[PDB]
Amino acid sequence: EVETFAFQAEIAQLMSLIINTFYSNKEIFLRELISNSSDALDKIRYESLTDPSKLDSGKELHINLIPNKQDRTLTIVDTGIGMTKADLINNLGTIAKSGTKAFMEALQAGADISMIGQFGVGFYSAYLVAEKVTVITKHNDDEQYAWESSAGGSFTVRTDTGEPMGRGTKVILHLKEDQTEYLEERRIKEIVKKHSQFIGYPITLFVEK
Ligand SMILES: CNC(=S)N[C@@H]1C[C@@H]2CC[C@H]1C2
Repeated sequence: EVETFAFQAEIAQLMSLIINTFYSNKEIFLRELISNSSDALDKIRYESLTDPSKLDSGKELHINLIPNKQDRTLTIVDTGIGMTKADLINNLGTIAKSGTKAFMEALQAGADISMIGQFGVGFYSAYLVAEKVTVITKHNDDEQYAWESSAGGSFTVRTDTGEPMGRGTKVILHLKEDQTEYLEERRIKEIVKKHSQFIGYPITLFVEK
């Protein structure tokens, strides 16, 4: 079922800093998640050039933004390369240790949280607006997995039994109560056009009721 892991001490520090620091420019989280999505889409497109079989799990390379007001969730779906089990628990956390160390020294020097992406740890800016983050992912060499955390120093991983994704990553943001503005269409449009206008993949914004 569900395995529980401790964050590395430095990543827990980062999440606590992002969660507790007073910083009003929260909308930068979307640019970071979209940029992470566009990087995962580049990687699968480059790999499929020398091996077209990597696209049997889906030829489309796009990003979907799905707001859900009934669940108070904002979901970022990309059909990129996805992540394996070792990526969730070990590989990506080892890379993020040096980026997090460099990010804290830059913050002590006068930098601000909006520059989190320049240090490779941009995903954690989801905790500017989310009380809990679910990450569903499927890589060609592994099974589908669900990653989840509410900060507090721990995260969980389980094998996902939901709808199969084919290939890619789905980030579900369970928004905090005062951040429901990022479920509105005109608001998401404003943030995309301002921060992600030149992404080289179709960004389709879903609408609701
Ligand atoms: C680019 N990915 C980063 S920065 N982090 C990883 C994504 C998932 C959440 C934490 C790990 C697993």
